[PDB]
Amino acid sequence: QCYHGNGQSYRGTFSTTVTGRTCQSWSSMTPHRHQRTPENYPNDGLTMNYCRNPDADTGPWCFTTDPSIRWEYCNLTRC
Ligand SMILES: NCCCCCC(=O)O
Repeated sequence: QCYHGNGQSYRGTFSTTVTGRTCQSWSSMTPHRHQRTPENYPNDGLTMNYCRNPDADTGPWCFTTDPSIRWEYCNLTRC
């Protein structure tokens, strides 16, 4: 349930936002269109809709399935 450092190395199966939203899959362009695809970042573990941090943010995050909300941090603690 926890990520180390900045979450850059996190490769867990959590997929829920802090708000309790569900993560959009990185390969998906819906509802939010973006460029952080497993296609463009083949080495950042952009697998299914798992919380990740391909941009060196401060914790694992994801795009959200809430059309209203583009992205949020995931509901995780820092180890
Ligand atoms: N760390 C969250 C980033 C928000 C924008 C991501 C993107 O639009 O590629």
